Amino acid sequence: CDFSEEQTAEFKEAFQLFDRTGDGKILYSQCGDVMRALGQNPTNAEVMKVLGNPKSDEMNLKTLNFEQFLPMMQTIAKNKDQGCFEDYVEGLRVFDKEGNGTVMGAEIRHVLVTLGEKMTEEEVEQLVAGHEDSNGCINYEELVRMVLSG
Amino acid sequence: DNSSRFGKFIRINFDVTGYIVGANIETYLLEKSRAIRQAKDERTFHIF
Amino acid sequence: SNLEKKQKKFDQMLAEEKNISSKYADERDRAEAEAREKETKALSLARA
Amino acid sequence: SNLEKKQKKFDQMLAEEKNISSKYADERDRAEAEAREKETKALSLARA
Amino acid sequence: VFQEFRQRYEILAANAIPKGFMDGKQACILMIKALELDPNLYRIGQSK
Repeated sequence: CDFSEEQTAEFKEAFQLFDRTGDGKILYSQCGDVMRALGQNPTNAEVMKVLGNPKSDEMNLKTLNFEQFLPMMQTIAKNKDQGCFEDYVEGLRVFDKEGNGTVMGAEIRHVLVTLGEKMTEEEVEQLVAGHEDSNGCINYEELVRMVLSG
Repeated sequence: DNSSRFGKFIRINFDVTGYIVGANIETYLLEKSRAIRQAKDERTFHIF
Repeated sequence: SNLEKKQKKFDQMLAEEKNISSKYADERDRAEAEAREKETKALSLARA
Repeated sequence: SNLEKKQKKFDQMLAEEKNISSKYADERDRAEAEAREKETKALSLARA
Repeated sequence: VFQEFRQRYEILAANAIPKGFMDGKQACILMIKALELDPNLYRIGQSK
């Protein structure tokens, strides 16, 4: 195992802190949220490798103990690295129509909801701090530079 | 049977974010004459 | 018509290559799942 | 024109799909080797 | 407008389009050529 004793202890603390429905075992879907709370950015396909319940899983019957959780955390951690802010803002430079280093708030918030995985306006609005006031053209530098702290 | 005696124009106003913030309802001159000079099997304004 | 008849062969070959690729991806994910299962087993044994 | 562009694209894409297929075969065999290694580790832990 | 066409789609011909400053319609022509579009499907004006 690549994780330290301190990291394992912290993960075990987190595992039992982000509880509970009633039982001390974490839910199958909620496990992914724990991994994301631990700052990881895997796709839902990483969970689909284990493939607990092929159908819609409201029931979450595939509950996990710590010994089942930790390997998933490891395969997530060893999955991939993540690119620098330039790789992000290149996307914005492609989406932009002004050619000035900013982007229209109304357009970008919609684009980031429609393309790829789906998100709510409640989720997306919380990501921006330089809000769409009198000026429509939000500087996307603030967005990326803030969120990448996580 | 539901024939409008009048012409109308609605408009809805938006903010910079793209959400509704106001509206207006314009209405033009109407065929007011018929209301007391009714032709066969025709009706007055429904309210009556 | 000639182009469509031609492209049927490329479509077929690409489809079979995709089938083989998919089979390798499935076996890869099976081996990865096995690795996770036996890793969990190893962790349980270590804790014990 | 579209069919010609597609014909060119299919030729390139088949060759790249072979590369991707090979990469998945390599990763499959790597994951299989990892499975064997961690299986050996599990057996060692069991014996211990 | 040519500047909008380039800024919206340049990703498709970024290796062909030169970095140095010029009439954007040249860059648009290069991109349209890279896409190999039939000349009956478009018309190039001075602005639009």
